[PDB]
Amino acid sequence: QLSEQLAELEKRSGGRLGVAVLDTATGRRIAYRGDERFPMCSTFKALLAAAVLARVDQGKERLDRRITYGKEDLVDYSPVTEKHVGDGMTVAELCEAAITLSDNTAANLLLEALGGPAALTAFLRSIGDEVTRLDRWEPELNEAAPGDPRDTTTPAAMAATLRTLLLGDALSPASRQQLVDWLVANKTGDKRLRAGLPADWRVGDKTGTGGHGTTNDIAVIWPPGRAPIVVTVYLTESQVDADARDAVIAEVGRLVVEAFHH
Repeated sequence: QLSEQLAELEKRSGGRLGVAVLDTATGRRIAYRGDERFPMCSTFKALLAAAVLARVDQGKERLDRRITYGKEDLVDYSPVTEKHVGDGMTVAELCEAAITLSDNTAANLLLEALGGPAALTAFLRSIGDEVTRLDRWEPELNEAAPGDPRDTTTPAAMAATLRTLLLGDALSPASRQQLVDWLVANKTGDKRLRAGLPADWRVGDKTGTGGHGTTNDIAVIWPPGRAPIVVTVYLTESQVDADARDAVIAEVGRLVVEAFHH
């Protein structure tokens, strides 16, 4: 039913819509184009922060380590890092900025601390994600060119990977709760999945936005009284405007709510 509603929603979206809903109460998944590749754009920053925290868990990184950088390290969309060229930022502060404000320079500095896009991809391979790949840095990874596999995931693979990292035991309990806290504190998603949820539904999300009419949102959501659900939404090649693409994701939110609580 939800799958058929998503097909109709795609007709209104002006583009190609991919959705996966993973219910951790039952382990059951509902998906629409769930095995098709979509551009991640900034949704990869959730995975980036998880890879940094995995290093912390292994004693190979510290949350309080200070990273210094210069004005020429700055790329566009860097609202937190552009303020701290003088004093630098800690690893924890860069993760917070990358997740909650989608800070691009913060993501590049964290990628540099990992060993780059190829290091993030290998991390994902190590935890059993055979599909997701990061190839480029900020901002070129947002190109979102149709037919280009670079910097892509599938909705089902991303949902499975988020389940493992945020809810399973790939990360330490402190690391997983910290990552969830950053996602719950996200400031960029108010018009997307969040806009489709009732107030008492706890939600952590990470948005992505890029070329070729690409608007994404990935989330973990706790409906009251139950186990959480992981929801990934990818919309690309969409010919409606940015606000309408946001509204498509908010409607996925409403459809999920109605599927799980009637």
